[PDB]
Amino acid sequence: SKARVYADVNVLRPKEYWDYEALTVQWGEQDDYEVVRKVGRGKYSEVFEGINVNNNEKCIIKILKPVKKKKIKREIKILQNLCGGPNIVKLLDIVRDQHSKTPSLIFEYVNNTDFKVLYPTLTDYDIRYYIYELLKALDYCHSQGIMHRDVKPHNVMIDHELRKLRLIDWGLAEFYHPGKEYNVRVASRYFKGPELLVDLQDYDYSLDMWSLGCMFAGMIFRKEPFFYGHDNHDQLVKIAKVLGTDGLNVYLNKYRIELDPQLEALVGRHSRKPWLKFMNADNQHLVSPEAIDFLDKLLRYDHQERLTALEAMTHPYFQQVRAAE
Ligand SMILES: O=C1c2c(O)cccc2C(=O)c2c([N+](=O)[O-])ccc(O)c21
Repeated sequence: SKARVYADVNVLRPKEYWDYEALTVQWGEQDDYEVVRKVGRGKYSEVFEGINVNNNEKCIIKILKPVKKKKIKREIKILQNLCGGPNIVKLLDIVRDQHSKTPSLIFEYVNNTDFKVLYPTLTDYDIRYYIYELLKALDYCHSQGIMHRDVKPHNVMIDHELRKLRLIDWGLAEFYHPGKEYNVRVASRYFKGPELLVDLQDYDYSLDMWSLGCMFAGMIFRKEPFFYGHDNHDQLVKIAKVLGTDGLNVYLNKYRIELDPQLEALVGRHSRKPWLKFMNADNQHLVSPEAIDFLDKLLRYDHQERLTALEAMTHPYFQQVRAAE
């Protein structure tokens, strides 16, 4: 399997562009940035609102937790390659603690409101507007030969007051190379695409389109997360319970995938549950036929069937957003 778009981006660009292992970090000055307050955390890092001492400009300080040198060069290279793209967080500097050599990635300041409190207040139009903004970021990174591999609400910072969006945490991102077999242990469980759940290693940019689909479904249906599986095995079951097993079987045979006996047993046999079956008094104001058609074209078992970020942006669902632009 290969991407249906941007497949040769890294094939045509010089080795230095994607050969991140050959990167030699130009460490800046650790004293230039001061922590002001913590604002977040993850299994791989701690994030603080900071201040650039030279210009007293606010910034974001991401202190990385101990991890392999390769992974750190990877995140840095991708950040340097995407800097300046639409809605892509901007890496401003890279410093390290002299004594322990703990790395810190310095970014432009980003204002944010946790999705569990922001999302409930979004209007039908806000949702169209912000998803469109996210799609710009995804079409861009894909056009540059990179898969984010961890699209989820937590990684989409939004400054609702200024209606500004940024795609963050490129710590799991990778460069796409035709035919390469990647690690399937990426993204977050509720947003893992079927390819990751059934061990299809030669996946591509389309992976992010499933994750986006899950996020979108949660937003219009007010059911977060939309696919709530306890572990990887269960994650596929919850998915099968909605899209139906027939579609799953067509998919597995096309890619010659062997489902683990145990897992196959858990999935079972299920009919498809129409999207409208998910509409209720709490989400009726956000569910529209255009929203359903868009979502339907994203959540497909077969990754080659999903809409590309570029295709997604032209769907009539975003008509007024484009018109506004
Ligand atoms: O990784 C990031 C991150 C980044 O890579 C670039 C800019 C901002 C953030 C960020 O803000 C953030 C937060 N958080 O919301 O506090 C929580 C967990 C994270 O892993 C991050």
